[PDB]
Amino acid sequence: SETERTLVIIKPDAVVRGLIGEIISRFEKKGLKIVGMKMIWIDRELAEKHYEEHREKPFFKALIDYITKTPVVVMVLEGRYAVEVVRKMAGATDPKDAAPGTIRGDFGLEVSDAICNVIHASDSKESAEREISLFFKPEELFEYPRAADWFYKKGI
Amino acid sequence: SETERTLVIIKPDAVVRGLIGEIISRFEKKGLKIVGMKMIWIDRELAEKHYEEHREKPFFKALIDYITKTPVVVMVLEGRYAVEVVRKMAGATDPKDAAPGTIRGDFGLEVSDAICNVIHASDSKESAEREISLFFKPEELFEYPRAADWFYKK
Amino acid sequence: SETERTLVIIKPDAVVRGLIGEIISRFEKKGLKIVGMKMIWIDRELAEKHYEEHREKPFFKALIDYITKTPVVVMVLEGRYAVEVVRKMAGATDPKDAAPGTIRGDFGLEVSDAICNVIHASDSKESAEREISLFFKPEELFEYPRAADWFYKK
Amino acid sequence: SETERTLVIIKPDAVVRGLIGEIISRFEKKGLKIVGMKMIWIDRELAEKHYEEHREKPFFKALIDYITKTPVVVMVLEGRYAVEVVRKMAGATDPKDAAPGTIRGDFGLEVSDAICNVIHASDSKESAEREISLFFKPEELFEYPRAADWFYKK
Amino acid sequence: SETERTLVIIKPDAVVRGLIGEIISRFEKKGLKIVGMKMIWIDRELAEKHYEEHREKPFFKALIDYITKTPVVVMVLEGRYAVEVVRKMAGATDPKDAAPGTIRGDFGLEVSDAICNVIHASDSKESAEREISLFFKPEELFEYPRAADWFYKKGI
Amino acid sequence: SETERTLVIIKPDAVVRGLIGEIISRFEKKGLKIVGMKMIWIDRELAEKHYEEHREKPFFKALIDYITKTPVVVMVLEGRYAVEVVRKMAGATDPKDAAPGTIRGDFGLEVSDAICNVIHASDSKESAEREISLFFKPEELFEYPRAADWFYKKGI
Ligand SMILES: Nc1ncnc2c1ncn2[C@@H]1O[C@H](COP(=O)(O)OP(=O)(O)O)[C@@H](O)[C@H]1O
Ligand SMILES: Nc1ncnc2c1ncn2[C@@H]1O[C@H](COP(=O)(O)OP(=O)(O)O)[C@@H](O)[C@H]1O
Ligand SMILES: Nc1ncnc2c1ncn2[C@@H]1O[C@H](COP(=O)(O)OP(=O)(O)O)[C@@H](O)[C@H]1O
Ligand SMILES: [Cl-]
Ligand SMILES: [Cl-]
Ligand SMILES: [Cl-]
Ligand SMILES: [Cl-]
Ligand SMILES: [Cl-]
Ligand SMILES: [Cl-]
Ligand SMILES: [Cl-]
Ligand SMILES: [Cl-]
Ligand SMILES: [Cl-]
Ligand SMILES: [Cl-]
Ligand SMILES: [Cl-]
Ligand SMILES: [Cl-]
Ligand SMILES: [Mg+2]
Ligand SMILES: [Mg+2]
Ligand SMILES: [Mg+2]
Repeated sequence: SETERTLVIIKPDAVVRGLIGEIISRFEKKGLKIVGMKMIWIDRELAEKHYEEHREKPFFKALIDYITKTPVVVMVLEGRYAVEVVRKMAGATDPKDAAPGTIRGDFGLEVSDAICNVIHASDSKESAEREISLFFKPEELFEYPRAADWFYKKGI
Repeated sequence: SETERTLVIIKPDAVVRGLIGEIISRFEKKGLKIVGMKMIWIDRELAEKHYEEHREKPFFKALIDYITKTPVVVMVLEGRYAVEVVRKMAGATDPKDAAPGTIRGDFGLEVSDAICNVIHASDSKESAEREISLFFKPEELFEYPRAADWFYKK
Repeated sequence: SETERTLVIIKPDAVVRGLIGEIISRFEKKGLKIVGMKMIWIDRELAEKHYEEHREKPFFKALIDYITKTPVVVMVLEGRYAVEVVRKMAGATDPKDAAPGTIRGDFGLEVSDAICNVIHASDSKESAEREISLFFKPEELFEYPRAADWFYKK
Repeated sequence: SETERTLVIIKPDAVVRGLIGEIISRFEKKGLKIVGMKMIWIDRELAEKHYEEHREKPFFKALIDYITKTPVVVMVLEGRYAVEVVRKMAGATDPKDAAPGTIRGDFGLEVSDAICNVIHASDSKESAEREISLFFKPEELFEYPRAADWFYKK
Repeated sequence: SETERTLVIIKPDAVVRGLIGEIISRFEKKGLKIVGMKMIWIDRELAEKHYEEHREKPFFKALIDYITKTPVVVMVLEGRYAVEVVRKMAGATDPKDAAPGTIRGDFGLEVSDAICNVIHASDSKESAEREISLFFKPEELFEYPRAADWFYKKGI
Repeated sequence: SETERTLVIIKPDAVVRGLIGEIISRFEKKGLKIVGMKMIWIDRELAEKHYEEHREKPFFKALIDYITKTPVVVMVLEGRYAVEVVRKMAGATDPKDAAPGTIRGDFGLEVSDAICNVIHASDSKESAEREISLFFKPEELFEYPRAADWFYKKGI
């Protein structure tokens, strides 16, 4: 199955700037399905867990202050090769490097002690699975049809 | 006290058509704050609690089927006179009657045995209170600053 | 029978300014279905047939010149109460009078010897029938499903 | 003489929130012409001249603080009945009262000790004249063709 | 003359999803001129003719079912180097590979038995001429000025 | 300081086509700050000064006629690495080559005797300084906070 799920976090800079809907519309427009979503306020413990791979890096602390600065919207996107697709849609990590057309390329630039880059997107299928489990319980993820789902069915 | 909170439900028809982001952006652009939000799939019991006032109407059952058809996004919006403002933004109950510019006016039209109208909005501060308590726990509602909040203070 | 068809003409002024896509998207977003559509250049004879009701008005000639000025896009839209809905979406005949949110309200203003107002919309089911027969053959009108058609059925 | 000019001020609240381009595009899309425009920071003396009619109102001081809070974009728009049209596009003075579709309706809501409403628009041809003379010299206003100007001539 | 014409087909997935206007707006915004356009329902015979170059390929049949699934909107775009430009605007054949900013990059992803990719765009000047002739008669293509045409005239 | 200022000129083709607001919105959306802006009608003398580096090139004259054809909107953009960022946002000099997503990629294509390309963007920090000084007096450039400025402050 080419169908997979990735985790997206609309970071504090996007929420504060009122970019939630515009970010969501890009995924819906692409044809990606939102199977799970909710606004939460990430606490230090969960933040460090999500970014446990950066535990031993200089910028770590700035990154924690950042993702926990205000509530965020975490969501699970479902679709064909969603992980690489959503990663492509996100753009380069540093928004100034992200190309015009991507989420970071159009909405990101300014930074604090952390490289504020609009959203988070699972980098691999493996990370996707770990991160989705860290923010969502099975009961929060749903299976339902989007309008055009019928159109793509593999013949008879 | 002009700042109030209202409960909005992005109904199954909007979720299916991929209109969640567009509806949300209208509120963010208005200056309204999202203090709570989550995708959930409402069951008949909860749906009937939310729509209690319509239990004696002919269209009740079709309304419950409709609101429970697929997942929805329930959210709480905060801002100056949020309740009447969101209701103003929503438009007439029957999409064909909603004026261009409103959410129901621009996105709604087609119906089933229920009058599909994109979103739900609390009709009073009292109703919003009741509706928010049905879908959220205080721990799911947040107090934080939006970018321009400082511009209006003092 | 709430499903009806209406004839819309994206007038020369909209075609020239590159507003075809924006006008079409408003209908698609409303939930209306495009069952027919083609770019054509109307000649005086056909233009006068379409505008028969105005043959005795002072602005008739300028209206024919206007509608035949450049190519236009004629199209048929299908949906619940399509006729009154599209008319609602269009707005007042004179763009300066059309409310913000409507197509004439947002895109129209400037005029010539004719009141240039972006698009034309049938004013009744009877008129739509007549107007569609003027521009299309049954073979140019289609019956097919739009993505969310299933959501409203049964 | 239907072509007129009106003075619009994109107020501090719109400049701060990054709404300058969106407000301008609404006018360009309507068919209105920008014949003058510049970002400036109004001082109390000039602000009070612009708002002379309100010197005896309770909210005067807060209005001057507001309009002089940060830089603004003052601009002159030209077009058929520009004054009433822009006022129509702006919407009710109090954003909560402005209808969806209007600039104040879509972008305004929150207030301070002043009713923050995104933009200012001359209320008459006479007022526009006065207001334009306050912010521009004839050398800052231009006469040039917009892309579709030819479509409406002759 | 740098001015040329290419054929664009807003495939069934775009029509069904209500993306006709948004696709048209991108070309109009670019400055391209629509000289011909119409909604038709492509029959097997015409579809196989249009895609006669893929006649001897595996995916052929899936492609035919696809382009003939529902009505489509065929249109002729005119403008400076329109063929390469419109091809660039379209994005990579498989939507998941198309870059954010292109038509396939923003609107395409999911596939059926066919690689559903929003629109069709002539790949060469030669193909453009053959395809335009296959869908449009000379009487359906017009010559008229767009608003800003006067602005680009080559001095006196 | 990563913070810098670049000069942008919304050329005559953009003004005539009513693209001023859409071009401005892209920079505001990116997070760039407009510290100076005004509509002017560039005279030959100032135009040749701005493009003094192309004085000894063939296309020079066409370029002058172009930028002075109608009023333009000149503005000063402020933000982190604004010069390279705005240059990236602009796209390739010839609009047909600019990628979908950039300003020239989405709005530019047709040309006159000059390669009409929507806007001008300082190519270097050095050019930025010379050009900004050529169109703006210190009194026309302001320092004020944008809504989200507080969010990016470097911790305590
Ligand atoms: N007459 C009706 N027939 C079928 N469904 C209806 C009817 N009236 C309302 N509905 C549905 O029930 C919902 C709630 O009804 P009501 O509260 O009266 O409208 P509103 O959502 O504007 O407050 C409506 O939004 C619509 O989804
Ligand atoms: N008084 C007028 N002077 C010039 N042109 C007019 C006038 N009234 C209407 N028109 C033009 O004739 C068209 C058809 O007229 P009418 O059917 O009355 O308006 P509508 O298009 O809203 O149904 C109008 O859309 C406009 O293009
Ligand atoms: N009652 C009020 N209290 C505070 N501020 C107000 C009040 N009324 C108006 N204002 C502010 O003063 C501005 C000018 O007032 P007025 O001219 O009456 O409204 P308008 O801008 O719609 O012409 C309003 O746009 C708003 O910014
Ligand atoms: Cl990138
Ligand atoms: Cl869908
Ligand atoms: Cl309404
Ligand atoms: Cl804000
Ligand atoms: Cl109206
Ligand atoms: Cl649909
Ligand atoms: Cl209003
Ligand atoms: Cl124009
Ligand atoms: Cl690509
Ligand atoms: Cl044009
Ligand atoms: Cl580029
Ligand atoms: Cl900001
Ligand atoms: Mg109710
Ligand atoms: Mg009529
Ligand atoms: Mg006033």
